[PDB]
Amino acid sequence: VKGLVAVITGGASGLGLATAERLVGQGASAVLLDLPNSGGEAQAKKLGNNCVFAPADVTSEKDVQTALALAKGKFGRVDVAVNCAGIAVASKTYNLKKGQTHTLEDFQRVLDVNLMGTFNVIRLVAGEMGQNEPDQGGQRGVIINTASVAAFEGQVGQAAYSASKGGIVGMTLPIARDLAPIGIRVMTIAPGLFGPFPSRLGDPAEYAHLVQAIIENPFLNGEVIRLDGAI
Amino acid sequence: SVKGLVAVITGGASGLGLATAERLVGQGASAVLLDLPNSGGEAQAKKLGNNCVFAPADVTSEKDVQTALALAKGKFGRVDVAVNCAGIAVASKTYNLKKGQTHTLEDFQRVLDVNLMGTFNVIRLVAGEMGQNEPDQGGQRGVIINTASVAAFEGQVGQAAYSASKGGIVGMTLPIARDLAPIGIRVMTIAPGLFGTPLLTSLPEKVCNFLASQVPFPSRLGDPAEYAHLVQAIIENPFLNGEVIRLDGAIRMQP
Amino acid sequence: SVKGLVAVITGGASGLGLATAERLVGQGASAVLLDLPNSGGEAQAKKLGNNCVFAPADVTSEKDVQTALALAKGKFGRVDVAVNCAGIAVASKTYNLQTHTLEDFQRVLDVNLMGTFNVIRLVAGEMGQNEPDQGGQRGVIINTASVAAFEGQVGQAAYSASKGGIVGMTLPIARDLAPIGIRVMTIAPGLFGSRLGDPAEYAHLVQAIIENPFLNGEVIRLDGAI
Amino acid sequence: SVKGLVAVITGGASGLGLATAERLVGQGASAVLLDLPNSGGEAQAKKLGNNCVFAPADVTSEKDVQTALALAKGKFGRVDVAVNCAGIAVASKTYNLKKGQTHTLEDFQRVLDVNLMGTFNVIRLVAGEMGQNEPDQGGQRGVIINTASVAAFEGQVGQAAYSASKGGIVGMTLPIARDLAPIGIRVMTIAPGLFGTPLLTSLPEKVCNFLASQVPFPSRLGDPAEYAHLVQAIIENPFLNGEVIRLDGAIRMQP
Amino acid sequence: AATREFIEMWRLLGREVPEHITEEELKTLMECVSNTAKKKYLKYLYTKEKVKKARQIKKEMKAAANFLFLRLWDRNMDIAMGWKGAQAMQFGQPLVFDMAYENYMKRKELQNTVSQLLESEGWNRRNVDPFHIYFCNLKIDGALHRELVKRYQEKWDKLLLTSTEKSHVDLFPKDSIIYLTADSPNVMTTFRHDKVYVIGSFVDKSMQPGTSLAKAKRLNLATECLPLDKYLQWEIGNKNLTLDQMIRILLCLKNNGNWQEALQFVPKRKHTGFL
Amino acid sequence: GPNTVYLQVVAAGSRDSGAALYVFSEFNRYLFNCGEGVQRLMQEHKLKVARLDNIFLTRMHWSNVGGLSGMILTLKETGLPKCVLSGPPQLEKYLEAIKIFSGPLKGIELAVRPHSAPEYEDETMTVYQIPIHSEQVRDSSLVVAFICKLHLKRGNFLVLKAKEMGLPVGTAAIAPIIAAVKDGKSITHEGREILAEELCTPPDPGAAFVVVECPDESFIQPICENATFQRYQGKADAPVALVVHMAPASVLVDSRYQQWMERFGPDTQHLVLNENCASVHNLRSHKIQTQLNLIHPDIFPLLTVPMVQGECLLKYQLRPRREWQRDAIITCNPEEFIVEALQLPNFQQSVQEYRRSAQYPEIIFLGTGSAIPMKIRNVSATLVNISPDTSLLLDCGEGTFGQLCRHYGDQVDRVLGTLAAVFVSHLHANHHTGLPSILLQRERALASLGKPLHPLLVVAPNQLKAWLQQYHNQCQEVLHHISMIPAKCLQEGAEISSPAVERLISSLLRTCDLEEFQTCLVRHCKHAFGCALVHTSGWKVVYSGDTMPCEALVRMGKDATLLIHEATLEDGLEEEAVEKTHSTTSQAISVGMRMNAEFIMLNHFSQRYAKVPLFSPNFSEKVGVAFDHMKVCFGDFPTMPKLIPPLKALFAGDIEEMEERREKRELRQVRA
RNA sequence: UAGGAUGGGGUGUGAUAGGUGGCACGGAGAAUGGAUUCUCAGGGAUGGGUUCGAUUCUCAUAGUCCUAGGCUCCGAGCUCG
Ligand SMILES: Nc1ncnc2c1ncn2[C@@H]1O[C@H](CSCC[C@H](N)C(=O)O)[C@@H](O)[C@H]1O
Ligand SMILES: [Zn+2]
Ligand SMILES: [Zn+2]
Repeated sequence: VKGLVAVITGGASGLGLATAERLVGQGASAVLLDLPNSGGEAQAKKLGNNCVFAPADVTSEKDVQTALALAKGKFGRVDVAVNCAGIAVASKTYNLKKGQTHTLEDFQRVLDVNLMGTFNVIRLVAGEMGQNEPDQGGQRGVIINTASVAAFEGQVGQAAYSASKGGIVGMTLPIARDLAPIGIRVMTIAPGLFGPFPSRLGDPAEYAHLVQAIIENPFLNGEVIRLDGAI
Repeated sequence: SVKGLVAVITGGASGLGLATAERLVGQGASAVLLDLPNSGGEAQAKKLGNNCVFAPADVTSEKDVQTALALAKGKFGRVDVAVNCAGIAVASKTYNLKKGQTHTLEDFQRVLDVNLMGTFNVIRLVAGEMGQNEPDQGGQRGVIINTASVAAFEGQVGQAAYSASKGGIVGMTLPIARDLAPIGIRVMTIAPGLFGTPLLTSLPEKVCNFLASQVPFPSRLGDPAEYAHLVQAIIENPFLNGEVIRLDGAIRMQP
Repeated sequence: SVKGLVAVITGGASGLGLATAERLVGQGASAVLLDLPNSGGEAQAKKLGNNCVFAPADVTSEKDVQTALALAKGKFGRVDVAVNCAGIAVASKTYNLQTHTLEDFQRVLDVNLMGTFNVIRLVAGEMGQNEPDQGGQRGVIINTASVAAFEGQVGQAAYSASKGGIVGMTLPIARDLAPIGIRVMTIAPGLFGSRLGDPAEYAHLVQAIIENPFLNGEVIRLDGAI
Repeated sequence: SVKGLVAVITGGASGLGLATAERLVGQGASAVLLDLPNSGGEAQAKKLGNNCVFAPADVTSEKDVQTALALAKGKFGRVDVAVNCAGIAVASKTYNLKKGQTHTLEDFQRVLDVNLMGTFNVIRLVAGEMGQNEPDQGGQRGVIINTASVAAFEGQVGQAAYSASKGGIVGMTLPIARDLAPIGIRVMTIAPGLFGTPLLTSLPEKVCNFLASQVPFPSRLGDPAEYAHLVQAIIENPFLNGEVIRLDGAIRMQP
Repeated sequence: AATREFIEMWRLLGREVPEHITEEELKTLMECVSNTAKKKYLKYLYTKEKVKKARQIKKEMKAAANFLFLRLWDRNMDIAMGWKGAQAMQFGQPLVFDMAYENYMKRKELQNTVSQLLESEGWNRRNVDPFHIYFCNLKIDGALHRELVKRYQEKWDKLLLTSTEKSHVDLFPKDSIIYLTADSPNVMTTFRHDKVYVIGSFVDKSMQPGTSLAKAKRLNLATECLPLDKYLQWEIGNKNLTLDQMIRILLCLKNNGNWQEALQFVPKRKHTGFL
Repeated sequence: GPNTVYLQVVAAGSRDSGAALYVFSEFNRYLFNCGEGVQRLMQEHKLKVARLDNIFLTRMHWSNVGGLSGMILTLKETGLPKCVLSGPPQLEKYLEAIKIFSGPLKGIELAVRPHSAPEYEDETMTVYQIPIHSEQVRDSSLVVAFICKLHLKRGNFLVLKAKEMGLPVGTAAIAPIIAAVKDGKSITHEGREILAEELCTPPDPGAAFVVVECPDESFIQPICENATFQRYQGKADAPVALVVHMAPASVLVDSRYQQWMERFGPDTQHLVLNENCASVHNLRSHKIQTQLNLIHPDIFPLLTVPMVQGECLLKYQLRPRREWQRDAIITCNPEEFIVEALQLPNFQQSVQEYRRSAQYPEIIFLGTGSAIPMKIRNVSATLVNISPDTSLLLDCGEGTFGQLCRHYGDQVDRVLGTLAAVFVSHLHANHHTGLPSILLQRERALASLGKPLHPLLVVAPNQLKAWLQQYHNQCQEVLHHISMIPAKCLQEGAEISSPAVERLISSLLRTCDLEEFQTCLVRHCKHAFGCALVHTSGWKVVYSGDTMPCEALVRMGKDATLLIHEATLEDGLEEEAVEKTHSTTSQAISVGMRMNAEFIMLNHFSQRYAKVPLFSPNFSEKVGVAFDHMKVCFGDFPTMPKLIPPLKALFAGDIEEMEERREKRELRQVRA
């Protein structure tokens, strides 16, 4: 991963930040794409001159486009994109014992940040990735998405969250088929309880390790991997 | 049996919704056709007799569906079944390097709005209406049936927005079924394959024959009456809950 | 509807198989109870009247199944539906810090999985001789593969392995038999005897699967969302 | 890292088992090739050098596998990783109305015994050896990796026995993960699909070329070194457990 | 260039000859001892130019004038037929095209044979249950192999059929082989799924009869002929049917069709109707 | 006018075939000889007779008009409405004589163009008949020679230089322009006039060819003194391209004749079909005899100034490039024939097996084929060699002498000297037409051998008297060579008509050394006779002829040593045989056990039959079969049954071919 | 064995002793609201030949369909010439 340039959506914290810290340590170059008011600027200072913070609202085409133009200015190319930004909401669809209905605005906001924002990033960075000169394996880039196991078995009150992550799960295969003739691999990670066995909470570093493994391995494509310790 | 049931059918003016209404009314049920005001459902409601009523309501909007449900409760006093068949399809590649076109965002948003958000908007309000019902012998108060697609599991090229919406419906089918299970409302999902709905009959005969031949068995496009049959079977069977049934003749979609 | 159809039900002397026979015979079909000689199935066959008959056979052997299918073809001249309800289970853990015994794994595997394939391959020989109806169908084959194939519990390794194999092999067999006109379907019965599933609801679902012409190559979880 | 780990690799005389032995021995892991005496296992072990050993054993027989594990314990004193790459296939249709032929029961039972029963036999006997290790930091005691080709999900025509055995392995993957969790052994499964394994050699080379071209990306057969890379990634990563990972470049099987 | 001047002349004479000629087709032109053969070859080129230009003209004339799927182009159908072919190559019933007839065939016949093989394979791919096509006795450096690779271009390496230099007797049990020929004394009563049928890829416009029968009788293979007359009235027409008609008949019988359905692919100009 | 015209030599003048040409043209077809065996030769070499408009006969002689009856029957069967004959005016009387033993002009129309008639021209040829009278109404010193002049061919149109003056090219508007210039008319004033050679090839006046027959030295001077020949010979007007000479070699070597050909110019060719040709005419006949000889050598013996010697199938094109053409020359190679027999699936082992298993009178079967001549079997004939000095001919079909000459080669002259009598049993077009050929060749053989010229003895029905009487009176002197005995006088119940008849029949018994001669009436037609001969040695031979199983024949021929019976048809069609008055195999076979013959022989096979009849299991050790050119001795009777397997193997294909044809006829019946 | 009828090698059909016109459908390869562009196959049985130009004009070979039969010459009137 030496010399490679990555754009990491949601890189100011969580799985995105852990991926940027590990990959840059391994000698890669990372672009942190996150909201302007996030504290990711301190992180981009911490990682040194190989890292750059690009302020962008993922739901807006213009903000992401200018962030990508910043990436083109700093490094000239994009090789990896990791989608991690998101929020969660717990609320039952309907509760007869209290007469309460899930509000539509909360559902729309979760869908906005999680599912459509991910596609917006994919569709724009694929335009950026298409400018790369093919790898000796024919590869132009790698796109990695995060769709927690809630897409498969959600808990009570996660309907909107499970809907968004199931959307990303359904979206993985058609995008991989879309970008296959361009040479971009699309992969999905299904994280669980990240901060039977292992019984502790997951460590974001194991997610970063899996991201590096997916980047390195040329044959992983169009698949969802549950990294959940079998719970 | 379905004798005496009152059904609310979204997208009931055509396709699977219309075939479901035709079957249930023919079998002795009552139906409410839920579709856009400018549609052709008014003729269908006249066709089905005084057991059926047309309710002009756009499923993306709360106020339309609430007005339609108030009409339904005024006319028949109860809601026993809900069938979700409304939806739209859009095909467009995410990005095409040869010519440089990119998937426009508004087509993605309006697909999510009609398919995924419209479905949840209907489910939560209908579940609100069924929650007032006296539970049937066995604790059941009602049944809600959704319409996913095989595109929710193996999307083809250019169905990113459509597959995203149907995959969201598949993903969210289980947590809602767990939410309303204590209340006694059953939630089920049918994943039809290639069906001779107006979405597919408008295609030329050559591609129609190609799509029909792709099904292993029976090698034909699905007949909407068979979808209505499975809907009735789900209504009668007390133990189908929180499951996705592929009604596709064992077909698998080639990329 | 199912009136006039002839169904062969393995494990028909009790449980889900018997409840399926009771439903189909009540609906006017004909049923053959294929089960072990000591199961007491002859009493059940006597109860359901002259439309039903019991054929003693051990499903893990080719000869007994062949003799039973010969008896059914003599009695009714036709086979239209096959339901595989026979099976056994064990609850021994793979390793217990004791090791799982091999004989129990072989026995449950061959009774569940091997018996099912032996029945499928012979009934398809019988089913292949029917004339296709107006829809082109020659027969329907229905299998049981408990939800342990998906969320097997502790100690159900052998049982979950057998049901997972049935789930995995449902689609390739459906693809094999598709040009013959035989539909193949799978049901995944959950906790059967917020209450346990009543076998009459399984029999109802089996009837629904028989009637609906377009269900093929699919696994249906009849589990009440557990 | 895998430095210092001892791995037992079934089917290690060729294909994926040999690729895995090559990678781990190259990374400094000691390996034991467990394969039938008819194969050239001792030649590969002599080629790989002092960190490789050939153990003649038949996986369907309890005493041979027990002898092989005793040999491994005597040579290296422990087992930290186990990889199940042994397997055989048959191409025969369940029933063939045109030809009037039926799948033999001996062929199905032989394939089932080698693929499915042999895998469980190895898991259950190795676990008795792994149960003696003092736990690694973090509660892990050992790792078990299985091989269940993509036929377990979308098996092709004439692949019923093989698909049934791999479907069983897929089905029982999670139950074993629940069984061994209290003693700290992880069980994982790889779905390699079209690889450099000789199983993709009995078919005519034109079928192999078509199948390689049909992979979305990269449009080629898998390289066993990529399987070994994924095996190392699974060994290193503590949180992958009881899950099936499809390694096929996103290809989906048509009949 | 001597002959280029010669063609300019005949063109100056106003004969049916083409506007231009390429080098390789000129070197083909000198491959004809009889002046009549040169005439017929040249008229073939002239008429090719004639229709090519006429169609370009009509092409220029017409120029003056919530979907679920993107247009399902020709490639997607081709890939689906590819998957069906790849299954047929493993479990399908063998069908043999028996080469080695390259010696007996004039250039015109060899070209037409290649065209018929192309069409026959095309009809085979689209069918619901294809045969496993074998090309046996197919010389690597022979005339046919070079024409097939020319006609298919880079498709040739990707066709889902078995091409071999061996003979069919080296691949199959000799009891199960049946050489189809119209001259056979045995009449085909029913299509048998356990047998292997051999079709001679041989086009001679009915002009050297008995070649297939001679090859069959030289060996100990079984032989059969189609029951054309028994189940179909006849009139003025050869009984050796084209390769694509042969394959579409066998594909019809293979799918459990009856004779009165299979013989629909016989050209209607050859027979009045069924008995 | 036609664009191509060429000649072809059907027969090259060999003693067993005579000589004949064949003029080919696109619009008409012509022939110039109709002798014995010409019909068989033309059928063998695939020479179509469909559009044979005219037949030219160069001389009234049985060696030149021998096969005329066979052709007449063939043309009637072809469906031709009219055929025109040309030659001596006596043909009309000849045509009258033909109807006695046939029908009178049934269906088809016959016309005669004598030499005195005005010349006849066609769209392709103008024909002049030149009468020539020898030195020193029947006329025995007339020979007609033909001079055929072709039509003028318009020259080619020069298009390459036609554009120089600007004439249109590639449109129908030039069609009237080309027609005018090709007819010698100048094209009109298209800005200026263009005439004849300025755009058109000069015309070709036509190349003529002459056919000349000079049977003897007496005709040399009349040919030289003829004025009409000098009209074409001595001039430059279209010098006759080729002159075909049909004359004995002794005539050509004459100095006066030799100078006559040379005066035609240096470019003129000369074709000669004389008696010196060495070429095989019947390839299939040679093949079969060579093939069968591998089985038994004794039973199947082997057969036997610029100028251009004629050959079979030799051609000469006339309109195109005037060149000689050696492309259809017959090629005889015994090695290939024996190779084909050995490569047969079952032929080779059987003949080895046959050989490891193991004189007068001797019977030679010259002819066994029925009504019409076919490719392999000629018409009926049978030679009997009673003693080394005497022989008896049992039936004389058309071209019998040709088959006899091929079988015996140079020994033919000696055999005819031993020829004592000829037997005619029923007046069919395939049982008697070959008699006149035998008499002339017998006279020639007697002259060469120096034997005295004693008349031959012929025993035949009285109706044959009228046919020969008219032919002798009108066409050619024959009767001074024969002393004819009515067949009725040799009956069992006959009575002495005249003392003169008794002297001849008594003479026949002494000459042929027979002990007694008898005849009987079989039931085939009016005045159809059998025969029976008993020798002093004690052996008896009975000849049936065309018949059906009869009772009078059975009583007379009891305990015969050898019986020859008709076997036209098989067991399948006994009703047709009765309708056509012929016997089937089982009917003949049943007759043999009842007649209690030592051996049984069959002949008169039908035209349906190609090589062999069906060998039913009823075929015992006494019943045999006959083929052309086979030798049968009394000692070969035990051998004959052993030959059945090899003959089946050698004729595997044809017997296979006959069965398919019978099947096809049944199929058409079934599909009706 | 003979005579005729005729042969569109992807399928239906025309311009019919010579100039004119072919039309509609189908197939192979490589790329994009069911259409488009390029490319491949375009010998009206096979092989010779003629004409300024041949599908139609002629021959040879092969396939295919239909069809293939028999005595009066004159008066005595079973025999006579
Ligand atoms: N009517 C028919 N009956 C049986 N086989 C036939 C047939 N028509 C064509 N075929 C088969 O398809 C091929 C092409 S037809 C060519 C016939 C062959 N070359 C010959 O000269 O006679 C042949 O090899 C033949 O085996
Ligand atoms: Zn006669
Ligand atoms: Zn006769």
